[PDB]
Amino acid sequence: FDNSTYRNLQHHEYSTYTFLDLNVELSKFRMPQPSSGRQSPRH
Amino acid sequence: GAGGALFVHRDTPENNPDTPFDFTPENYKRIEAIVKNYPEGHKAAAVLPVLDLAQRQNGWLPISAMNKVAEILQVPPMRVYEVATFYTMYNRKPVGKYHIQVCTTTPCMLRNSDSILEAIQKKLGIKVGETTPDKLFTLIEVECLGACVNAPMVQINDNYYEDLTPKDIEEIIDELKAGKIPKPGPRSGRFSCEPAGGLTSLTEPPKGPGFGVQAGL
Amino acid sequence: RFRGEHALRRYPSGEERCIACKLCEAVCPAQAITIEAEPRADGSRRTTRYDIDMTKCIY
Amino acid sequence: SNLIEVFVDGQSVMVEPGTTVLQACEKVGMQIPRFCYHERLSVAGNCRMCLVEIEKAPKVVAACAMPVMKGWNILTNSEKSKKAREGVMEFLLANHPLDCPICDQGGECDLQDQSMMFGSDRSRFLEGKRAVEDKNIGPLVKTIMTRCIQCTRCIRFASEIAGVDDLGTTGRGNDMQVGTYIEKMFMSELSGNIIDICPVGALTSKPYAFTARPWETRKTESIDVMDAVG
Amino acid sequence: APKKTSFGSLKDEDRIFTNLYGRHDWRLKGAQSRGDWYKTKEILLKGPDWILGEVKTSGLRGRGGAGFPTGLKWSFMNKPSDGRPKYLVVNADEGEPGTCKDREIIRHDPHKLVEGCLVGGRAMGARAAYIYIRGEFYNEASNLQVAIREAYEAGLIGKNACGSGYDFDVFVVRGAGAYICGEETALIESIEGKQGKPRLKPPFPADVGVFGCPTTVANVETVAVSPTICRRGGAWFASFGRERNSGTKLFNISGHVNHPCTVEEEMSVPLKELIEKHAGGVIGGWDNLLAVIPGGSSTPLIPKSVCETVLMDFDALVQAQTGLGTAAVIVMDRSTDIVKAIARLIEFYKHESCGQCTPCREGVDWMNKVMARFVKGDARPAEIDSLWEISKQIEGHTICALGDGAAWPVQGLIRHFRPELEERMQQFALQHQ
Ligand SMILES: NC(=O)C1=CN([C@@H]2O[C@H](COP(=O)(O)OP(=O)(O)OC[C@H]3O[C@@H](n4cnc5c(N)ncnc54)[C@H](O)[C@@H]3O)[C@@H](O)[C@H]2O)C=CC1
Ligand SMILES: Cc1cc2nc3c(=O)[nH]c(=O)nc-3n(C[C@H](O)[C@H](O)[C@H](O)COP(=O)(O)O)c2cc1C
Ligand code: SF4
Ligand code: SF4
Ligand code: SF4
Ligand code: SF4
Ligand code: FES
Ligand code: FES
Ligand SMILES: [Mg+2]
Repeated sequence: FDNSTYRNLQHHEYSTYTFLDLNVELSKFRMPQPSSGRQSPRH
Repeated sequence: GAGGALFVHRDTPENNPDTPFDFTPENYKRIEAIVKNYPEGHKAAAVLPVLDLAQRQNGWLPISAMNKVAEILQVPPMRVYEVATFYTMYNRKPVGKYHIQVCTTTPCMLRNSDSILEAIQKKLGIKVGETTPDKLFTLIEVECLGACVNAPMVQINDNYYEDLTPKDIEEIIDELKAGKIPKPGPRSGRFSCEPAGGLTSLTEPPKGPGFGVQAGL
Repeated sequence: RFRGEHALRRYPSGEERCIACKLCEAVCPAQAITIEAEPRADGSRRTTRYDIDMTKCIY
Repeated sequence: SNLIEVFVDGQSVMVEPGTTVLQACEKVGMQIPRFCYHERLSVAGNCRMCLVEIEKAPKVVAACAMPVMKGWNILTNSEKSKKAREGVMEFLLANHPLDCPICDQGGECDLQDQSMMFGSDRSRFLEGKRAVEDKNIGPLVKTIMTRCIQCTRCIRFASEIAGVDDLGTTGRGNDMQVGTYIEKMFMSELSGNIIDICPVGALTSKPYAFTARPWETRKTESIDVMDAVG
Repeated sequence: APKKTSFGSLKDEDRIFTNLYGRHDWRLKGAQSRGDWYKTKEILLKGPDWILGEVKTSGLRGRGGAGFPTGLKWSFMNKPSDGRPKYLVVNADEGEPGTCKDREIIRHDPHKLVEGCLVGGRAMGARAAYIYIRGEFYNEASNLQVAIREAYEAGLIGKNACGSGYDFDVFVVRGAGAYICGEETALIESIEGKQGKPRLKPPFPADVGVFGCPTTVANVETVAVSPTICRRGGAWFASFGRERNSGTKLFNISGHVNHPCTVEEEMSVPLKELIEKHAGGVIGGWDNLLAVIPGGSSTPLIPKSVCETVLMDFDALVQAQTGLGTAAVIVMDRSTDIVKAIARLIEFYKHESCGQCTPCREGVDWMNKVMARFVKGDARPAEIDSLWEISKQIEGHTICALGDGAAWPVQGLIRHFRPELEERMQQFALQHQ
């Protein structure tokens, strides 16, 4: 057990598209979205 | 004081509706993933991220980029203009390769933020609004960035550099010029939001699962 | 403070001071002032008619 | 039936559910001051000129948006309401240009009239005033945006009545400006109506500019013959 | 024995955020070894009523700054479905100067936030959770997304979310540099692709919220403490702090202190004890202290005479005419220009106003100009009462509480440091004539 080490070093490797890449990967587990019945409020 | 940036658009040879802009196919896949997050019939909710994605591909936001986002999301272009002019992280003008944003709000100003500002100004030879002729740096002052404890702090292209001293910001600028990237975080042997010495709390080993669970659970 | 014959004045540049607001016409107790206005060739707000009937005016 | 009883200055009135404080005050013949509320547009609630005091309530409510509650007592002439109106009028006049003699809205200004009826008679503002650049939205609507009080009536009318989304607000804070953000012409068969709903000289008639004052005009009520609507 | 009197010394066994300093593994494995995601299925199966009752008896109040009772506010969404989906929105904007708690929670304890999202959504009957995180917190947002990814893979969220039978999704949406978007209605508008402008209330988000659907907005700190409260019980959380001020709190002590930091502490700890133990005291000694803003820039400041004996809870600070706010302590010693600090805060508010309503849009800029003149001394003593009246005209007359938070610091400065203002004016007049 060590409490003198900072382990949060992963973000030192995060690129420009890391957040969006994670969003793309997570798009697979999502539940189907609900619908309001229109394509848009202007439809 | 005053913002300085204008909130009308005048066409220029470098920024007009015919300025070439289009998403890359990977960016289109990311756009599909972003759009699928929101309920059907409310695709306009994707204006905020997708616009940012455009800025993440081009560097700034030309008028043609806003038009492309509006056409993709089937939103009136004036709505995208409203969003782009409202939020301060959207770049409606080209910036340098490294956007240096130093906090000058009261918690950061109390810990000598002006010293960091003048050190950056004297190292780069630019003022608080200008871009270096090499187009590598652009220095501006921003409000609180949420790292007040680690004041003075700066932000460079999604990286926080905190606990800054004039020599420290000079060496960070030198490292960024030489083609390297600097390690983000505190720059005073802290690497956390912890007290600068002693660790007054959170020293015992963390308790295991189910330590304090109540009866009947 | 003496009140005599009326006059329309200019700015030191030689431009007229009157902007055709029609406040003097609205306040005139004898309805002695008649004003017509239009945008000038340079877009300035100026009168095209400014009459004072001096036999109506109570000075 | 479904009507609920409310009180305006202690006077009882029966109103439908969902009726706002402003409409309940209108039932007894009282007109609450307004700048952003138009009964044919969507409720905005930004001008804050309609703030009134509800009895036994420490906070004034926006009468144009707040529905009445059963048993409420609207106090339209209390000290709190008058002071709220005076403060809002002061804030609206802080940055307004001293343009009344050259403004076409001169004798027809809701800002002027509500300043005389509900505001103070003096200024304690000792700073410089903001000034914004003008927009060109065509040959019919003259645009002087320094007179704008940011009531967003034109935006709501264009979006909802005219069916066009060309008008909006760019920037934020004291620097928020109403316009198109690009050189665009706001042409529609109903465009000129934005001159009528704009309470100030920020939007005026270009063909009508400087020609007349409202007190000298004679009004004749007639019918239009340019089409078959009448 | 009940009704304690000397609060402010709690051990590590009673700290919810055990990885506040990021000295341990922030990923799923570390959180699981730290007690996270434990008996979540049982808590979900207990039902929304049991979770709402635990939160109600816990005495938890909103950690975003307003201190509204969390149990009643979450129970506001206990209505039967009307055909619209229900959503829980987590406020991770963290725009208040001096406040850095939510950043640490997101970056070092993200699975705590995810589990809190699941538990709160189950209590509210919500269908999914939208976490509106600050745009400048890119790395924190990416860490949160990694945590959500490994929670989806482990089956801790998503379809059935557990061996539970409840479907729940967690989405992360990033803002773009707007402090006003911290406001719940402004946040909701910013999620829907509009300008971050607050809505009028009523309607409340529980009736008409995001996408026009019933919504509950809770800050990251409030949501995170939910699963720990459920597991340990409401009575355990109520055992800390004074009555109506239950539980623990994260404090960001910054400014003129020897060791600025953030720390978990008991609610009713005295300010002097907190500053001198955790932050290392004021540079130059406690007698060097000039002023302290206890709850971020939106709270009025208090002088040394009041700070030496004030408790750090809601009612205690309200009695001191300042308020707890976000529990973000900003300390200034006798070596600072207090008028300049207040002027900088007012300039911040001038730059953060959305401009929707007249009182904020005009009067905050007016106050900024008047305060900038006060800093030099250009003005006259008769303008201090004028500025007080201007602030009173702004306060309570806006759509949103940004006007209140811009007015209160000016009122505090006028109330406690008027002689400094008048002396500055006198010096300016003497040296200018
Ligand atoms: N954490 C941060 O970064 C910041 C925090 N703040 C704090 O925000 C505070 C003011 O925020 P407000 O939301 O305007 O206070 P508020 O009292 O009006 O509302 C607080 C919460 O309780 C809910 N609520 C209140 N009354 C309700 C009712 N009758 N029915 C249903 N729900 C109700 C509201 O929906 C809201 O979510 C300030 O005291 C400030 O300290 C301000 C800036 C930044
Ligand atoms: C101008 C303004 C900015 C705010 N910013 C935040 C914020 O960044 N984070 C937050 O949790 N609350 C913020 N709040 C307070 C929100 O109203 C609060 O989060 C919401 O009411 C629910 O918070 P709760 O869970 O503590 O009750 C802000 C309020 C105002 C008026
Ligand atoms: S119209 Fe009459 S009052 Fe107005 S500027 Fe001309 S002379 Fe003066
Ligand atoms: S808009 Fe009204 S107050 Fe402003 S200059 Fe025109 S008439 Fe005067
Ligand atoms: S131009 Fe007129 S109608 Fe449009 S927002 Fe300004 S004051 Fe309102
Ligand atoms: S008080 Fe300020 S920030 Fe809040 S809605 Fe009004 S103008 Fe916008
Ligand atoms: S004041 Fe600089 S990060 Fe908040
Ligand atoms: S008329 Fe109600 S706020 Fe404008
Ligand atoms: Mg008009």
